Amino acid sequence: SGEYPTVNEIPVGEVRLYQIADGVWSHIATQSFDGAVYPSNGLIVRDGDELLLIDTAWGAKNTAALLAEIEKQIGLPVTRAVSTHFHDDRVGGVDVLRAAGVATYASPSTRRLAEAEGNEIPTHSLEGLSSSGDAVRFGPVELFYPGAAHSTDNLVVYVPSANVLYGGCAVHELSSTSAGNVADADLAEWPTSVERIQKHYPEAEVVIPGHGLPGGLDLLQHTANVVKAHKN
Ligand SMILES: CC(C)c1cccc2c(-c3ccc(C[S@@](C)(N)O)c(F)c3)c(C(=O)O)[nH]c12
Ligand SMILES: [Zn+2]
Ligand SMILES: [Zn+2]
Repeated sequence: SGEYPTVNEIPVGEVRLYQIADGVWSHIATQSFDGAVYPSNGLIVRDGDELLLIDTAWGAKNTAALLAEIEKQIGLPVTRAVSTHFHDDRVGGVDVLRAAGVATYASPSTRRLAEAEGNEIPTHSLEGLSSSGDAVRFGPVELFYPGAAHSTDNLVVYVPSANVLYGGCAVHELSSTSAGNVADADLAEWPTSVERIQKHYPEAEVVIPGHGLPGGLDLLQHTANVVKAHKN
């Protein structure tokens, strides 16, 4: 009822949306992995009379539920989606999106990693993002490659109209003490990549992590701290 959704408020198999700013929502869904249940976020950005989706809802049925929730709550068509790295919480559901007519996009690095992992593969390659510090425009957002962090391919997304920074899985929520699933991370480079984010987007007003609650700029330094505590 207005608080940021968690697993305890999302009915089984459903998705919730949360209004972040004018024309900006996050989407929240729950999934089980290796016997534990996790929340995950994505983003929705209004693009005139269409919508841009960032990240799937972590699985085929969750992503179908996401599309239905969007139609119920917003009622504008999702025409494009970007996945911000190759893990299932970002691409699992891309087949559902594609079959619904959504054009799906990711960097070439994410596409290669997804294919090699056996994960669903976005259709279209996003060039211009292969070097740390690169940025490109995509509809109403900027896509930025900060360098290796949670994964070597992770992208962040900035919504300039609202000063919303969607960090994806390179950014952790404030309540975290641990650094999440680091199987594919570069813990040594992650703080440098976070520093690049901080330098590029110093006016961000909302920071959204890939899992957990949004907050402010503090999420960036906090993420560096938790990653360093893990590495130690
Ligand atoms: C490879 C993908 C599909 C995957 C599977 C299972 C879990 C994760 C996580 C993850 C794990 C723990 C926390 C809470 S803590 C931060 N306190 O450690 C968490 F927030 C996330 C992440 C992630 O970190 O993105 N990915 C996961
Ligand atoms: Zn991941
Ligand atoms: Zn993640």
